[PDB]
Amino acid sequence: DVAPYFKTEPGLPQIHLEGNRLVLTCLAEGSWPLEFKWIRNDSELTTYSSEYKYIIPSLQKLDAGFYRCVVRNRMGALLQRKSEIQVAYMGNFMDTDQRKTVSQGHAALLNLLPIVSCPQPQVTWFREGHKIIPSSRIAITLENQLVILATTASDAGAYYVQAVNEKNGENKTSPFIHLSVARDTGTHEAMAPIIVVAPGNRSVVAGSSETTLECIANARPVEELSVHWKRNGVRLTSGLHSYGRRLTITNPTSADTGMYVCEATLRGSTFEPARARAFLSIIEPPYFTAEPESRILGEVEETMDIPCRAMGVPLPTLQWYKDAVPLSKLQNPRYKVLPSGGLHIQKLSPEDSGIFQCFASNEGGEVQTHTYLDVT
Repeated sequence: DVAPYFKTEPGLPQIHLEGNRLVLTCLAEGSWPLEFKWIRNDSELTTYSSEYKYIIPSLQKLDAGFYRCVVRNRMGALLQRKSEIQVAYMGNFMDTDQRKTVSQGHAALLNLLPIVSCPQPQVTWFREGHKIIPSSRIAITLENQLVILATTASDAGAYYVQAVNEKNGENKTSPFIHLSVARDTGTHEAMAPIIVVAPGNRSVVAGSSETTLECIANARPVEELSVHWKRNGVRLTSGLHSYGRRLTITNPTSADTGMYVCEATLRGSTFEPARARAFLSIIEPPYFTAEPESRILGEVEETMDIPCRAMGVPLPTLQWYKDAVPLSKLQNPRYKVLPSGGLHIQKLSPEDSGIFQCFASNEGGEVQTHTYLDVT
């Protein structure tokens, strides 16, 4: 009379190479007979058997997904926490050149040519065999876009990238972006600061090691451009990188949350500074504030309340299962999920015996609790 339980749990996401072997194991204990089956995303890959492992001899791209095992015995069935399986690959660039024109003095934003890859590739920008290096007038964004500030006639040319997949070592060369610069054939005058890449908003899971905001401005003469960051009106003097364009917040906590301001100034000018706001927030993963007892006894025809309550930021959503089947699919009229969390069962039936499982989740993660209900 021991309900199934897991001896071990799956851990962090894993990236695997195409062509490699994947082994998943479902290690559980409990009364005889323990049987197992496997799920990927929301499809069952196998039917119940005594086999406790799932093996893919040679991984392909669309083996990537979320894998769960289910363990059952005569008492009920229990759904395991998900394993996230990612498969490394690198596609090809389209073999067609692009064209782009920019008016002199304005920033040229050159996007990374489209390529599908897991993980995202490391990128190097080139023109005519020479690497394009970040500088006071050249920025490469966190999403590997090339930004040329205060463009001059000399910036015209054929730009391309070499992309490398860090996990499988593959490298690809893109076609060209042919950048034309339309010259200003008048006297060059100062150009006011303008934000060309704004930092936007950022949400991080509590405990994160670092997060980085990015703000890129144009002005002319670009040598007189300054980009600074402010927090509560005061200029920040830590976490600064890339000519003021990046602000790294290390081990962000609740003290760090709220608004940050990027401010771009043209020195020697009386232009108003350009400003952009960024908001940092923290996701707090779910935790239970109420779990049911591990075992509950009910009498037939009576009612049953199975508690489940969880906290987190944002407030976690709860999902119930009975014997590894979601209540949303069972559509049992007698099972009432209470908005605040618990499950209320009207008129207990012998069929209600089994394992009830409550999952709590938000963007920061998922936790689970369960009970074995014995109806007599």
